[PDB]
Amino acid sequence: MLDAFSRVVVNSDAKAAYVGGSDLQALKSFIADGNKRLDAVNSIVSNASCMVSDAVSGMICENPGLISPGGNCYTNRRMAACLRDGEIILRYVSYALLAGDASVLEDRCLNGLKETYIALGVPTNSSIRAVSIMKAQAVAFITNTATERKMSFAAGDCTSLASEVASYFDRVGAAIS
Amino acid sequence: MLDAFSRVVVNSDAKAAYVGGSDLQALKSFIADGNKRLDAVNSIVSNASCMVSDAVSGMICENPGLISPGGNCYTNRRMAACLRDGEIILRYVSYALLAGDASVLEDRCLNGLKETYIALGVPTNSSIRAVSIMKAQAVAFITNTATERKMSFAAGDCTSLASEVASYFDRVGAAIS
Amino acid sequence: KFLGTLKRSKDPSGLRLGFYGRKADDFMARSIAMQAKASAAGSGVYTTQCSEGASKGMAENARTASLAKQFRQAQRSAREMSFDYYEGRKYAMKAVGHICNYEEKIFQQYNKTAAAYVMGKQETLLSCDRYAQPANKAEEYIQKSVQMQMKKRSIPYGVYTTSCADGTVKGMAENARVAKESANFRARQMSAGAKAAARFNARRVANDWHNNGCNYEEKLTSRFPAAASSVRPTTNRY
Amino acid sequence: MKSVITTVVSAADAAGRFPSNSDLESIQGNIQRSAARLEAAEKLAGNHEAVVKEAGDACFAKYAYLKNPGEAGENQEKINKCYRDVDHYMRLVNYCLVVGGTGPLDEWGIAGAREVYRTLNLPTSAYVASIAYTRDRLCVPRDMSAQAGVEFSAYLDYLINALS
Amino acid sequence: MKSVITTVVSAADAAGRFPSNSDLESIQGNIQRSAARLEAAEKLAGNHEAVVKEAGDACFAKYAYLKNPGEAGENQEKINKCYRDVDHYMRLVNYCLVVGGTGPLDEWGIAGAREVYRTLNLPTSAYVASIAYTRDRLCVPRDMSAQAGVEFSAYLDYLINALS
Amino acid sequence: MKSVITTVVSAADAAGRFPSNSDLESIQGNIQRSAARLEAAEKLAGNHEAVVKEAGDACFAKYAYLKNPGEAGENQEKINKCYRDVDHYMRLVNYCLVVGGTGPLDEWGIAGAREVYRTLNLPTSAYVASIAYTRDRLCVPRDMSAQAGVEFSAYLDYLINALS
Amino acid sequence: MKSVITTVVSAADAAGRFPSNSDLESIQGNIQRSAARLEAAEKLAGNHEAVVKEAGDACFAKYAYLKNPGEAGENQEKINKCYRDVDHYMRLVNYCLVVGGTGPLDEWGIAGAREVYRTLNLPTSAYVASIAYTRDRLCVPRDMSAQAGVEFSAYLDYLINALS
Ligand SMILES: *[C@@H](C)[C@H]1/C(=C/C2=NC(=C\c3[nH]c(C[C@H]4NC(=O)C(/C=C/[C@H](Cc5c(/C=C6N=C(/C=C7\NC(=O)[C@H](C)[C@H]7CC)C(C)=C\6CCC(=O)O)[nH]c(C[C@H]6NC(=O)C(C=C)=C6C)c5C)C(=O)O)=C4C)c(C)c3CCC(=O)O)/C(CCC(=O)O)=C2C)NC(=O)[C@@H]1C
Ligand SMILES: *C(C)[C@H]1/C(=C/C2=NC(=C\c3[nH]c(C[C@H]4NC(=O)C(C=C)=C4C)c(C)c3CCC(=O)O)/C(CCC(=O)O)=C2C)NC(=O)[C@@H]1C
Ligand SMILES: *[C@@H](C)C1=C(C)C(=O)N[C@H]1Cc1[nH]c(/C=C2\N=C(C[C@H]3NC(=O)C(CC)=C3C)C(C)=C2CCC(=O)O)c(CCC(=O)O)c1C
Ligand SMILES: *[C@@H](C)[C@H]1/C(=C/C2=NC(=C\c3[nH]c(C[C@H]4NC(=O)C(C=C)=C4C)c(C)c3CCC(=O)O)/C(CCC(=O)O)=C2C)NC(=O)[C@@H]1C
Ligand SMILES: *[C@@H](C)[C@H]1/C(=C/C2=NC(=C\c3[nH]c(C[C@H]4NC(=O)C(C=C)=C4C)c(C)c3CCC(=O)O)/C(CCC(=O)O)=C2C)NC(=O)[C@@H]1C
Ligand SMILES: *[C@H](C)[C@H]1/C(=C/C2=NC(=C\c3[nH]c(C[C@H]4NC(=O)C(C=C)=C4C)c(C)c3CCC(=O)O)/C(CCC(=O)O)=C2C)NC(=O)[C@@H]1C
Ligand SMILES: *[C@H](C)[C@H]1/C(=C/C2=NC(=C\c3[nH]c(C[C@H]4NC(=O)C(C=C)=C4C)c(C)c3CCC(=O)O)/C(CCC(=O)O)=C2C)NC(=O)[C@@H]1C
Ligand SMILES: C=CC1=C(C)[C@@H](Cc2[nH]c(/C=C3N=C(/C=C4/NC(=O)[C@H](C)[C@H]4CC)C(C)=C\3CCC(=O)O)c(CCC(=O)O)c2C)NC1=O
Ligand SMILES: C=CC1=C(C)[C@@H](Cc2[nH]c(/C=C3N=C(/C=C4/NC(=O)[C@H](C)[C@H]4CC)C(C)=C\3CCC(=O)O)c(CCC(=O)O)c2C)NC1=O
Ligand SMILES: C=CC1=C(C)[C@@H](Cc2[nH]c(/C=C3N=C(/C=C4\NC(=O)[C@H](C)[C@H]4CC)C(C)=C\3CCC(=O)O)c(CCC(=O)O)c2C)NC1=O
Ligand SMILES: C=CC1=C(C)[C@@H](Cc2[nH]c(/C=C3N=C(/C=C4\NC(=O)[C@H](C)[C@H]4CC)C(C)=C\3CCC(=O)O)c(CCC(=O)O)c2C)NC1=O
Ligand SMILES: C=CC1=C(C)[C@@H](Cc2[nH]c(/C=C3N=C(/C=C4\NC(=O)[C@H](C)[C@H]4CC)C(C)=C\3CCC(=O)O)c(CCC(=O)O)c2C)NC1=O
Ligand SMILES: C=CC1=C(C)[C@@H](Cc2[nH]c(/C=C3N=C(/C=C4\NC(=O)[C@H](C)[C@H]4CC)C(C)=C\3CCC(=O)O)c(CCC(=O)O)c2C)NC1=O
Repeated sequence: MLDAFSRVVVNSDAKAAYVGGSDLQALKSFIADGNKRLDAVNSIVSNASCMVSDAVSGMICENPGLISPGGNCYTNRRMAACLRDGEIILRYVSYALLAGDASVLEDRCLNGLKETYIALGVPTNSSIRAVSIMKAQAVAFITNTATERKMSFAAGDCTSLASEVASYFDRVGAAIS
Repeated sequence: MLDAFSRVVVNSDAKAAYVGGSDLQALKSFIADGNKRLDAVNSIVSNASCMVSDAVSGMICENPGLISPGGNCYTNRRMAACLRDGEIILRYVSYALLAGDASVLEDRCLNGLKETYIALGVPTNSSIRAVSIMKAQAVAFITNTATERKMSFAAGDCTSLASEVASYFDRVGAAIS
Repeated sequence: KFLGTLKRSKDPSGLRLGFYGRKADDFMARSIAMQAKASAAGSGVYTTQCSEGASKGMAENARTASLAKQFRQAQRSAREMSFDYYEGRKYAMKAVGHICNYEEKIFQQYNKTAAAYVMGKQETLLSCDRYAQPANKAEEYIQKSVQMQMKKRSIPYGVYTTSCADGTVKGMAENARVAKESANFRARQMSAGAKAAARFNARRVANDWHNNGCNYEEKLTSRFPAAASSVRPTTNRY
Repeated sequence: MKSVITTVVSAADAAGRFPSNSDLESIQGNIQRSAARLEAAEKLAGNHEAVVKEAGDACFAKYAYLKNPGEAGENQEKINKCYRDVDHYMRLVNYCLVVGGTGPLDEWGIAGAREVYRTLNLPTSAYVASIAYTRDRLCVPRDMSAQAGVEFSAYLDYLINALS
Repeated sequence: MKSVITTVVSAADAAGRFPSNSDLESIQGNIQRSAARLEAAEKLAGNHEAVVKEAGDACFAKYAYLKNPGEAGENQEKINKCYRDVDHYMRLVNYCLVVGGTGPLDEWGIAGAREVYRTLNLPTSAYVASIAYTRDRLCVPRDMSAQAGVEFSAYLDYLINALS
Repeated sequence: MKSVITTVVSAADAAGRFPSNSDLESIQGNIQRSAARLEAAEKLAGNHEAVVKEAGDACFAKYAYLKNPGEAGENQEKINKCYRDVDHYMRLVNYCLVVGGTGPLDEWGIAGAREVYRTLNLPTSAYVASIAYTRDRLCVPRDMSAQAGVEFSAYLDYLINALS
Repeated sequence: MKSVITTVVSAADAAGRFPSNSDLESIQGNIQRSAARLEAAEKLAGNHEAVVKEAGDACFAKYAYLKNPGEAGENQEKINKCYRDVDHYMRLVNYCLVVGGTGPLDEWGIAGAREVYRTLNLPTSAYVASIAYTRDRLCVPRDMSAQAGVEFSAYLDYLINALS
């Protein structure tokens, strides 16, 4: 719904101000690293079938108290929702790396999540432990410090997008609590 | 639904064949004329609101028998429908210049359209006579042969694009008669 | 004057009536579907009418296309839940006909009951476009062009606005696809006594609820009643 | 908003699928055009009070009947509040000139503009002909580039095709 | 088809509107990318046959259990049927690199892959073993160009990511 | 819970009518059948690890590709991860024999089952590759008879049809 | 109908699934039922007009108000028309007795019972007394068994409660 182009607009809308020449020369900084933004999305979406399976098997070996009967990923049906819950959390944060704004997440999934998990009993500490693998997989994928596959491109800056995807993966915990 | 690019891949699987180099020169004809055609689709949509303000008013300054009491376009409950039955045409021809193939016209509006109109009592002799004007609107808008309208782009010819817009205004005429 | 419990711009949904009213809202919503499914399997036989799946992998994921739709219509913004709370008092009050005072105060207070009586009566009266069918090509293209302008509610500005997302996981769409073409084969005939319980009350859904005037389109339901129940002008934003 | 970002990531949202090479071919056009297509957006906001001064009078230069008794512009505050509505249709264009789309023009300008104008006895042709005057004000020297004016002439004509 | 010039000409259908000035920035970005991807599609159209057999050995060099009775790779007609579907799966991304996106694979390939490999008991882990061995034969010499192998190795692991 | 008890009273619950005389013969259908369907359970109430040990890596005997670096069963708690899923299976068919039907597998074992080994890249026929090693072991000597060997092949044949 | 077969094959039709063992358990008790229950199908064929003649005139004896003007029995054609409806009734309570379930009581007996006696001004209280001279007659002295007598009044004043 909203982007990094339409964040400068909706901020300048509140002052009733026109968009000038020096407020939006930081908008062509987004175009100066524009092919860095598009060389670093294909590392995440082409590994996103491994990454949901690396995460839902990742978090369970530290807390195997909820694969126990009476837990919260015990049943194969209960695990099937967890392969459907966490699949769309990395699908929504792949949009916000493209959009340049962390408000794709705020209104497609985060609204209504926090009063369903108090009704569907989901523990909050185990959920951010699953997302904390994925923020470490994403910083390992958009630069070339990965496990097995190296997405070899023409190299240069990679860390200004790496703190940005760290700034999109942290706020899953901001409304899981 | 379909375009110029996926038209040749259905002709591949007549025989389960491939697209190579000399099978791509039908699609090298479309990737070369790329700044002509995008300068011929904004020329239509910039003044289509006057193209419906000329055509059905050109339908009555050629034959004023539809504003007769007992006609088909008599009241504004019937006149505003006639300003809608022509208005959705100029959407659908404009995608056909974009997609490189008449497909979206055939899928959405001209299957059973003459079977639809004769149960509404629609006189079909005024129908082609309205959109035969529209065949000549587009060849005099992608060229600069208008009276006062001068959307002057860069130099070069667009008369083979004038050949193909009338190849998206003929299929409506074999579907409403 | 503040520093207590009152906010200056919080996020409600409107419509709240306390904490002790949502239990009375949702239990009387469930009593509507208790009375609405008393005519599908009301004899004692699950008919050709329910059919929650087609094959083995088409049954159990039709539940997850029903409570994700409960969640998709729960994260609506503060306008569009203020919107249908005032529209449940308009649309579902045009469902009873006889304006009786007992079910006047209930339906204009309990909006989940108001959004289930208009949805319950549209499956008792077989008057959706899951139960309707054409016979003419003139009946065909008028029916599917009202369904084309029913997508103007879902995408009103050139963006899809996520309330017809039809699937969250990476293959849920093609499981949602074949269930639609099976349901017009499941509701293909329904009886020999059907196509007149699916046709004559289709001219009793549109012409008395929505268009009180406009006798041309009242006379087109008499021509073609396939578009008379594929119209869906109950504002569900779909 | 109807940016080029939003119409390709909400279509994937309506199938529940990941971004693709379809969606990444969209963004390369927003790299290629934005070194020309948002370069008039400095110069619509360099001078606008010298430009809507040529758009505020040209309503009343060709519609002198509005400055009469019994009509809209009776006293001079209806000659002075009438200029901010034509200023607000120029802040919405350079908002649209940077986002890559007709997002704010459709959703803040033409959203609900059918009903406020006819209720207040305000004609839409007074709005349209004042800023269709600012479509015969285009050239390549001292305005923007030759392939940057057509990215600006299409947003004025988006208002004229939709207010009509 | 799920191409980008097929997407936005259906996004403008359902609201009843013209091609706007956002969707035809994407069509310029197709010409930005088709200057370096369909020049990587005649190369796999140059070899329909050399690059199916190396994938055809890569499902058998590690899975030597198929030649047991009652399994997939029974006799040589069942191993020449093994080749002809990865002949299809490189015919399928032949079409993806000349249309523009993930068009035919969502239609023809992956729709129904959940139940053609569960009812016929065809082992889907041997499907991704073949095409990943096609994926690492791209190089800076000896192949397509350095911005031409980005798009060949974008739909190749997408088909891996679908079945996974 | 699908049984001969809940489903015949949910048939009375759908109509909104009373408990009917059609129900009382179907509960007589498990007055009589609980001399063998309640007498096949206790053969594996005292046989839990003797079943799953020699049958469990009989899967691994017939499949010599589940042991590699980059594959599933590299180390032994992942072999115990393979083993405990077979421990859940005959645990759940103990509950099927004592309720009335295939209900406690229809919720707790087979619902949402087919995709979650596919995303975990496990061969779903390799679960079937040890239950058919266990289906032939019914016998009227050494166990309960062949009128009770139709209710241990009323729930171990539905499980191999669930992964089909 | 609504038989015990046509209940359990409808609930497996209600999801589109195979008939599992609980559906096969649901008619095994008919072997323990239709060796005894279907013995009650002869006693109303042996009294076609014998038991309707001595029961129906006693309804005219305790409700002797049908000889007034405005009533049914003002002449001789309503004498027979009361009797032959019970000849339809005792066939159809036998017709649920020969199919098991509640089908022919609901397919041809009660579905519309609210409307066919109020416009016709016929009392439903007389239908309670129509079976109350038949419900109090089920004696295993001088008749056959109570094994085919646990269901017979439990159909017959269940027909009263359907009309009540
Ligand atoms: C306007 C009224 C005109 C009119 C129209 C017609 N409608 C027709 C059919 C029809 N109507 C409806 C709509 C219904 N749905 C619905 O929710 C509802 C209203 C609701 C209540 C709430 C409710 C109660 C309430 C009471 N229970 C009481 C009983 C007792 N209290 C005691 O002290 C003891 C314990 C006992 C007394 C012995 C009681 C006094 C209540 C309050 C009533 C009052 O104050 O007036 N209880 C419960 C709990 C259980 N009841 C129940 O129904 C359920 C399950 C749902 C439970 C658990 C609830 C929930 C309610 O829901 O009942 C109405 C009216 C629908 C769906 C139909 C179609 C089906 C049908 O046939 O009914 C008709 C007939 C024609 C037709 O088309 O069928 C007409 C003509 N009727 C008029 O006459 C008016 C002019
Ligand atoms: C009759 C003269 C009325 C009246 C009618 C209007 N309806 C408008 C839009 C509209 N109407 C319907 C229902 C109607 N259309 C159909 O095709 C059929 C069945 C064949 C019926 C019953 C719908 C679903 C819509 C929305 C369609 C859309 O907006 O795209 C309308 C506005 C025109 C328009 O927007 O298309 C009018 C004027 N209004 C009246 O004042 C009288 C009483
Ligand atoms: C027809 C719609 C019905 C009436 C009337 C009724 O009372 N019950 C319906 C018939 C019926 N269908 C099934 C099987 C399933 N029902 C499913 C949907 C449920 N699952 C849900 O999560 C929700 C939302 C609360 C509902 C309604 C599904 C899914 C199935 C398939 C089985 C499964 O995997 O869950 C049944 C159950 C009994 C049986 O033997 O099938 C009934 C009575
Ligand atoms: C899928 C195989 C990807 C891939 C993913 C990466 N995982 C990374 C870290 C990481 N992974 C796990 C899960 C794994 N470790 C375990 O101990 C268990 C079981 C208990 C499992 C399933 C965990 C717990 C972690 C630690 C989180 C962290 O990083 O702090 C990772 C980053 C570091 C690394 O490379 O190992 C990546 C990239 N790697 C691949 O190459 C494929 C494509
Ligand atoms: C015939 C129909 C016309 C005509 C067309 C020509 N247009 C030419 C170039 C051109 N068009 C555009 C705008 C278009 N491209 C986009 O990316 C977008 C959207 C963002 C649009 C609307 C641009 C930017 C260009 C410049 C490309 C360039 O030349 O560098 C053109 C020159 C190309 C050629 O000769 O093949 C022609 C002929 N010209 C005419 O005289 C009539 C009126
Ligand atoms: C060995 C013969 C198998 C095999 C087994 C693996 N299963 C793995 C994960 C897994 N399995 C199940 C099903 C089972 N567990 C339950 O709790 C229940 C119901 C109560 C059932 C039926 C589930 C739910 C899971 C997910 C939990 C998890 O991931 O631990 C698995 C991967 C584990 C990991 O990587 O951490 C393996 C290796 N795999 C094989 O190759 C054969 C067929
Ligand atoms: C006698 C003890 C009753 C009574 C019987 C009468 N019924 C009359 C008409 C009538 N009744 C039915 C329904 C009934 N007949 C059936 O054959 C079956 C089941 C298969 C049922 C439930 C119908 C459909 C009709 C009209 C058709 C016809 O009988 O030709 C009737 C004559 C009324 C009249 O026509 O004036 C009588 C006397 N009425 C009584 O007062 C007691 C309760
Ligand atoms: C789209 C069309 C398309 C093709 C025609 C083939 C290209 C290709 N790959 C190999 C095959 C090979 N080529 C190499 C040599 C290479 N040189 C190196 O220094 C690197 C390690 C590697 C690629 C840069 C090796 C080591 C193999 C065999 C191993 C393997 O295929 O994984 C061969 C046969 C021998 C050769 O010519 O190298 C061919 C023709 N792959 C394709 O995708
Ligand atoms: C439901 C309860 C149930 C059990 C507790 C086990 C009983 C059982 N059967 C076998 C295993 C065996 N028992 C036999 C001998 C047999 N002689 C015959 O006439 C038959 C063909 C067959 C017994 C049915 C053979 C040949 C095997 C090995 C192969 C097989 O499973 O049939 C084994 C392992 C080795 C052994 O002790 O024999 C066990 C524990 N199986 C069950 O199904
Ligand atoms: C006799 C009572 C009776 C019913 C009403 C239905 C109830 C019902 N509807 C749907 C499924 C559906 N039901 C509708 C119908 C509607 N959605 C709306 O918003 C409209 C108000 C309304 C009529 C147009 C639609 C559009 C679907 C598709 C998915 C969905 O939106 O729920 C399903 C899932 C499986 C199926 O398709 O059958 C069920 C059980 N079944 C019954 O036995
Ligand atoms: C559903 C989407 C849709 C289409 C596919 C097209 C096609 C189409 N046109 C009309 C319907 C019509 N179209 C016209 C227009 C004309 N009749 C004439 O005599 C002239 C030749 C021409 C004037 C330009 C008229 C007058 C009606 C019928 C309106 C009425 O009679 O009240 C209808 C039926 C009702 C309606 O929806 O308007 C349809 C489906 N228009 C649409 O709205
Ligand atoms: C997003 C964009 C945006 C706008 C366009 C305006 C839209 C707008 N204009 C007016 C209100 C008005 N707008 C005009 C404007 C004009 N009359 C003319 O003849 C000229 C063509 C033109 C300016 C030169 C006038 C005269 C009024 C006052 C109407 C009245 O009071 O009767 C009002 C109501 C407020 C009021 O009446 O005081 C609103 C919401 N606001 C916005 O936020
Ligand atoms: C144009 C669309 C199209 C496809 C997408 C594929 C998909 C596909 N494959 C097969 C059928 C098959 N596909 C394979 C292929 C393989 N098995 C393996 O282990 C290898 C990984 C791989 C080849 C390298 C085999 C062996 C069969 C035959 C299986 C059987 O007959 O049981 C069939 C059934 C018809 C048939 O071929 O008999 C279909 C539709 N084929 C198509 O025609």
